[PDB]
Amino acid sequence: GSMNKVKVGDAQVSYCIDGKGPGLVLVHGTGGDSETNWGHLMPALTNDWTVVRPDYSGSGITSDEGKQLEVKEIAAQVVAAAEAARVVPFDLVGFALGSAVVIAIAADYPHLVRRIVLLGAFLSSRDIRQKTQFELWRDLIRTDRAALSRLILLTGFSPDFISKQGHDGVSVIINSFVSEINWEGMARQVELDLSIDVSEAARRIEKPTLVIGCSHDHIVPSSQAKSVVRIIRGAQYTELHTGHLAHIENPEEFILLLRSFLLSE
Repeated sequence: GSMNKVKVGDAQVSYCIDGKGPGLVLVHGTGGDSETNWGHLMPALTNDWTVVRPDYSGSGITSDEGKQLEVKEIAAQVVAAAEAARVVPFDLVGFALGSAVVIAIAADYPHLVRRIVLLGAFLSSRDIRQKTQFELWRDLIRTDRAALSRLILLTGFSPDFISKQGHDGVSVIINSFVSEINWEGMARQVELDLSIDVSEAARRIEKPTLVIGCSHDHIVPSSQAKSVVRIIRGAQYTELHTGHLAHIENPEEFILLLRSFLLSE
């Protein structure tokens, strides 16, 4: 594999390339990065795709000048990494905020994109539940990151999954959030969660689209994913019985959906 960089305006965009085959671009969500969201899946992907994992502003070792985020700029970062990796045309997979970024890329760069998969997806955080939630996340990043780390555990994984991890396993998860999240970057990403609205982009998409909702999702409730499906022409819906962090809780079922939707003729 390789770690690489591409300059995109004021940003030095870090991205991973691994594998061989047609292009698969994986786009992380809020507070996530290429490693924490996808690293554990890699052995099950890299024999079928050339997998490209960019870290957009606020995540990983990607560097920039600290400006407030804009979805078009973030989309351009992902696209620059994919083009530098020479994986055009590619399939796109987005998680949560990264699903809104993938909706922007599929709408505005149609010639680069074959099929898309949107996990834990939303169009905006206009809904009162989401506005309340991400304003709470904003506040806790500023005042109490230990509290937010426990909030994300409790709202981001299914109860039964947490129980299965035990004391030691939950301690690792919590400690990894506290010690490995780029908190200032995550703060910028939460502000984008609050302001983003890719509804108009979604109406412009002309690509095969799979939207994966999560039955227990208490960060991006599955009603949000169903709203994405209604606006994207021909989009298909499927559900994983997990909390928000489906790709962590049920990596195998997630990989099987990617294969079903993307490796099919």
